[PDB]
Amino acid sequence: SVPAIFLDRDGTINVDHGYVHEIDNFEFIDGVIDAMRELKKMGFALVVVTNQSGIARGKFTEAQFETLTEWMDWSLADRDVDLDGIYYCPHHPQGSVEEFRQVCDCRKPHPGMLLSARDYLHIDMAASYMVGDKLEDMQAAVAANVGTKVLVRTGKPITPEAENAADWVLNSLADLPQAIKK
Ligand SMILES: [Zn+2]
Repeated sequence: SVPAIFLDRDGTINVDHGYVHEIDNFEFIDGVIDAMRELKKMGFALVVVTNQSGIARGKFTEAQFETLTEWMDWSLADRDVDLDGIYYCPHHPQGSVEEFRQVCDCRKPHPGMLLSARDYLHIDMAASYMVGDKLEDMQAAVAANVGTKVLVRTGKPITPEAENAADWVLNSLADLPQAIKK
């Protein structure tokens, strides 16, 4: 089995401009590509796990999401970062788009996406890390037995409740390799 870094996307990998779904509005956060490259070198699988309820809302389409996600995967590959998995949840129970209007067990704080990655990549969850900017990320992590729960400061303001549920709070994903080393 392998340890992993589970990664939210908006606010962790890219700047959260609100419902980001276009290549020209996708901005990698400073230092995160270098950090991802270092985390792979430290033995970790890298798995994106993202809630994308804007699809259920009709803020943008699944086609727009797929297009951006393919672009993002190639962009990282071209910079020597080969993501091991990419998981997303397009659902919302109040969704306007019928196809995605539902309750599910993949919408964080539900651990579904992390459990699916666990089984697909044979992940050692106790040895793994979840990195995000929201309470729901930390709650999905505790449910999935992720050993270390990490908040970053590059996304949504950290709430006391998110802080409570986290083990570590870092400035950004760029700080994670050094924090693990230490
Ligand atoms: Zn879902």
